[PDB]
Amino acid sequence: SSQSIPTFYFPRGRPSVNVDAVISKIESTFARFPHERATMDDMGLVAKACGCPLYWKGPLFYGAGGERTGSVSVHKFVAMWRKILQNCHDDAAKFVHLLMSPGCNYLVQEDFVPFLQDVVNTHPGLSFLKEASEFHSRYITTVIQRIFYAVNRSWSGRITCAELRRSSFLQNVALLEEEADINQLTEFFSYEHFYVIYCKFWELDTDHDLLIDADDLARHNDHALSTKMIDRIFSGAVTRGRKVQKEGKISYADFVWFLISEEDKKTPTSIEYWFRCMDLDGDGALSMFELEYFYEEQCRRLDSMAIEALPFQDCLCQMLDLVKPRTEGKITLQDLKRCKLANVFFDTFFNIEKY
Amino acid sequence: DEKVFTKELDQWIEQLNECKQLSESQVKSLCEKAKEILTKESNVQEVRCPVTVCGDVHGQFHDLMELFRIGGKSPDTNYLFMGDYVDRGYYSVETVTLLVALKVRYRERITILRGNHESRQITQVYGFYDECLRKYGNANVWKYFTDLFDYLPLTALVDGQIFCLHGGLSPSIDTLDHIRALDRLQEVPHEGPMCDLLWSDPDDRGGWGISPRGAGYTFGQDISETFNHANGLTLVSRAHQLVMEGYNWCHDRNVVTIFSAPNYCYRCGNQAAIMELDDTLKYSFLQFDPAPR
Amino acid sequence: MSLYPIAVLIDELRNEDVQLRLNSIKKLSTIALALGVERTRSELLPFLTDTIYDEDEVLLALAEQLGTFTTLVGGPEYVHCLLPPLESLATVEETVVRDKAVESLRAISHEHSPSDLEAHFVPLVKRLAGGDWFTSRTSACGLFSVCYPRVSSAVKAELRQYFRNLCSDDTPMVRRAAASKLGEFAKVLELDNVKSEIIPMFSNLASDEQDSVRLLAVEACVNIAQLLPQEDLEALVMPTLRQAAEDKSWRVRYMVADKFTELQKAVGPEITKTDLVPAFQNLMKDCEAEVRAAASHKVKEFCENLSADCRENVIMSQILPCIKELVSDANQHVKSALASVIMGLSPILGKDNTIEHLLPLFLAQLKDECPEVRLNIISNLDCVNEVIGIRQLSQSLLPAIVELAEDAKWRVRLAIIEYMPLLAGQLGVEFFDEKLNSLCMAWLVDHVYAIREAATSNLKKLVEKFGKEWAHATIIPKVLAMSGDPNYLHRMTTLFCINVLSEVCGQDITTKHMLPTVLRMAGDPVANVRFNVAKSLQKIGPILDNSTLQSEVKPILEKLTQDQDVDVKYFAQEALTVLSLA
Ligand SMILES: [Ca+2]
Ligand SMILES: [Ca+2]
Ligand SMILES: [Mn+2]
Ligand SMILES: [Mn+2]
Repeated sequence: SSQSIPTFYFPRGRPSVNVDAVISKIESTFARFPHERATMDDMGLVAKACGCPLYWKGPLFYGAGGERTGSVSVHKFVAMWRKILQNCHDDAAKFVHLLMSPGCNYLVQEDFVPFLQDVVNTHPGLSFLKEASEFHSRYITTVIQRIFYAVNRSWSGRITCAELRRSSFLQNVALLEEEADINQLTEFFSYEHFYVIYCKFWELDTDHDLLIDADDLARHNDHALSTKMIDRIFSGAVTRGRKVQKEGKISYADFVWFLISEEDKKTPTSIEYWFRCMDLDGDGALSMFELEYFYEEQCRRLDSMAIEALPFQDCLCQMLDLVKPRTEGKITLQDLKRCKLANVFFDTFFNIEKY
Repeated sequence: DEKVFTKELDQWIEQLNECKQLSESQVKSLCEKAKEILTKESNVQEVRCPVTVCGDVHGQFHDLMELFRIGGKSPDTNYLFMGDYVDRGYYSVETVTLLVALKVRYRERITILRGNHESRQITQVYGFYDECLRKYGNANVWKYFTDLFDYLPLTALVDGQIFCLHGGLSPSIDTLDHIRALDRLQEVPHEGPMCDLLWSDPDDRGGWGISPRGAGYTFGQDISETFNHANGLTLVSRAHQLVMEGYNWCHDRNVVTIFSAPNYCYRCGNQAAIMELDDTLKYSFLQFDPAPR
Repeated sequence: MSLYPIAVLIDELRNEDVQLRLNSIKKLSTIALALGVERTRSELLPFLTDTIYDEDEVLLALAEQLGTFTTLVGGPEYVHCLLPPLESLATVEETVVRDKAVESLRAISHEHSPSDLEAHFVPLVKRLAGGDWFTSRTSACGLFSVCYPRVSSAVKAELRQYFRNLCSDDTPMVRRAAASKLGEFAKVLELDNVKSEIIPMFSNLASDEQDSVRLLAVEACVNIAQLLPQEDLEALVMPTLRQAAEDKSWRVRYMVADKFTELQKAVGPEITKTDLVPAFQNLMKDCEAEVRAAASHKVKEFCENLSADCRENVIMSQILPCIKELVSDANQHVKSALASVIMGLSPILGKDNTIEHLLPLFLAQLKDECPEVRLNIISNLDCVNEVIGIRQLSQSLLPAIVELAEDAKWRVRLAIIEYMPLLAGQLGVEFFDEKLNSLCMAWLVDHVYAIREAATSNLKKLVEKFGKEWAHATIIPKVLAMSGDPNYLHRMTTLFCINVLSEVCGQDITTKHMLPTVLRMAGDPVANVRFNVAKSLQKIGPILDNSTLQSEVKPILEKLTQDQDVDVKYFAQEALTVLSLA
């Protein structure tokens, strides 16, 4: 059984690759440069010799401490890429081990900043953004949120090799060189998406404190969302620690998550987000009590608007038809995901934009 | 050989009865077989009594189950459905694929006719397209059913005497032979006799008149009677219009409207009904409320 | 142990097909056993710890398996290596797996030595209790009770501190989670800590702004009562229970009515006498119907538990007045709730007061205009049935049964039908035959098939109570006559009736007195009946003798296989082949 079941657990991984051929290509490339020291301008060529997509150039330069003096030496560059190659047998592992804080083995929001700083300074479609500025910094925050929204499906603050492997993120890093219109990469890096998100935030945050409150958020989309839903964003259901509940204030970062969830509610993250908000007691089911608590306010608003509001009991029957819950009289998160109509369910209980 | 498919088909029916869709290519196979049967039926389908007549179901699958608890299980009781299987409800898929499964299993025990909603153009807006999409990654299932819908017969004639019809009468048609001469194998036109059959309504007005719904005509008692006497019919049986009582007689019982979807779209508050025609073609109605959840 | 398919199972753990992963998870116990303790630690758990499944069924299964693993990792000394996977599971987005994760952790705790709890299990709970997401602090709550007993004084104190923070958390979901676990945590504390530490926590939670949190205080009120000496109750618990009773939120008043019996049992007949009974009256005349209904449902259980010395008198002077009111009550759920348990009070009062005070109430609820009320009475006379004659009441029950049996809503009809066999048993065959047979016969031709269907299966139920001779005597002649109904729906019912009856009626009666009818119906002009004749011969063939099958049955089937109609041909073929006459 030592034989018949060979070892299936690998701390690191498995694979094959010629590490010396690559050290060599790096070496000849670095020999083109004054004092065999690569400058940030030179790192396209070095990224390519490493066998990496162009836009790993920032992380690579950073990884070898090149940002310290404005240039890195061939011996130091080789030393660390060597260690990567020896220990990281796939793209996702390599990228983590480049950006990560030592010991960690996971990526945190700030770890992505040197990467994104380079995308902004370098990519054709973001030339107008180069300047150190407000829109410069805010685009960076936004994209990081979008990375985490899609990749970090556990909601821990920590993007993991596994999660990275499972996402499409590194394919978008790849596509950056091929696509000069950044808007084409709609999944994380789109500027036009970020422009919408930021202008939506900017118009509410009138004191420009970069912090927004229940009153401010209530003004979004002409108070399209219900008040009971709004006060729920500040409850602890979708933000970390004690701060938000204490101060009744969310950051821009948090508003990005809110807004992306409002934009599209079919999404597995969005469904988790809104479910968290609706499960008032946290028991993992949406009891009829919890539903009626929201629907009563939809009703008064439909009334204000002189519309016949479908009575709760007739509504509950429609909702239970729409989501096809696995166990009778208990709406769970899983049921909501299976049904494909989560968004109509959610809108029915806390949104009035139709019309 | 045939027995293998007979039991394959029995399980499809068992499964659908648990509100569980068949797969994209099970659906594709069911539809090729149904075309083959339907292409043989005439535009005016000879149907023999006894038989239970029903109208609009519009995807309310749990209420269709309720209908069978009232009228009995197919094939034990014979059925005639007058269309509008699809759109509006959440289970238009499960709903149609059952009824056509039944048709394929029991040629002679069930008749299905075309409603205005078994149309490419209407299903694209009133929900059946989007449902198909949600439920099967692409548009083929919808394409398989809407091709099938073209083969559904327009009218039925129960025992040379009762005329079954989704919509109503047409000023382009005076006789049943006028109807049998039509070419049904096409999408429903925006105007014409085929359109009228599946879109017209009865009226308190006299003679013809334009439909308030954008297609087909309206018609009054005078029209009903002329047409019935001309064709030797006791009665015109039809669907299409919500009636609050489930069924509704008019034109001095030359016309009855049967609507079989209770509490239509969870709002309208009506009852549903079906009409039983016994062994000697005598009528009888059963009204029902929606199934509890 | 052929190792290869095991090694496949291990491989399949990371397959795209959910049901293969599921199957391998479910077999983790086999995998670990085949690769032996050593490697299940060093490879299996880490491998397993590293996987994501966006799938409930699988994550559950995983957490279930892990709870049972302590042998398969080499026993007590090694259990602490099951904590890392159960932590992440105690963290996941889905409550169901988070619950199951902690269920497993609790089972596992009993195998940790004391030292192992202090060293590993406790650090785990602290991490959870300090967690960033409420989700995680929620799970922490379930874990204090199960480690607290066997650790040191100095560590007990920390668990008390960490629990106290959880109760004070700035996020209600966590306070609700602590509230739900307060009682169970108290059961393991020392009494002087229950007094100085638990009671205050109990108190604040009881007056928390969220009723979600407050309504869990009544269950806590129970557990604290059972933990305390009755001489300390009034002082520490009752002010809080009394707050709960006239609490602003109906959902928390509902909880106390709903838990009234366990309170009583817990609180001691003394205080029950003085404090509960009055509280119980206000619940019965509560402004909110759901709370009146909840209390109405507890009338029996509560009355039957008072100490026999005050029992009879307080029922009569204090409870029954409130019952009188609740029979006339505007709400139907309230009435019918009472109706399902009202009559179970006659044992407790003796036939004396039962006739004077209760019998008028049973009767009013028989003629109530709401069916759920009548049905609840009709289906719960078993208790008084013996204490008084059922023969007394028969004169009253009949009017009411006849109404229900012929009601215009078929689900009402369906309901009385489902109760018929019991009623027939309680009133005896003589009364059944005199008065109720006509009703059961009627149903077989009811306009709704669901009712015909229920009625035909009701017949089988009756034959079992009353035997096959009664069936041939009173039932079969009328069942068979229906084969001349001009309506085919009704003719099929004859065949459906014969289908069930042959199960209970035995070969003689089936052969002589039902089969002739089936065979004759093969000439029916409507195909639906013909093909059901074939189906019916298939269904009853087994009770017949090979003589009959050969001589009478086979010719008929063979004739139906050459019938004009496609379905009679098909089902006649099927009757032949499953009866081995082909
Ligand atoms: Ca601000
Ligand atoms: Ca809940
Ligand atoms: Mn319609
Ligand atoms: Mn229509």
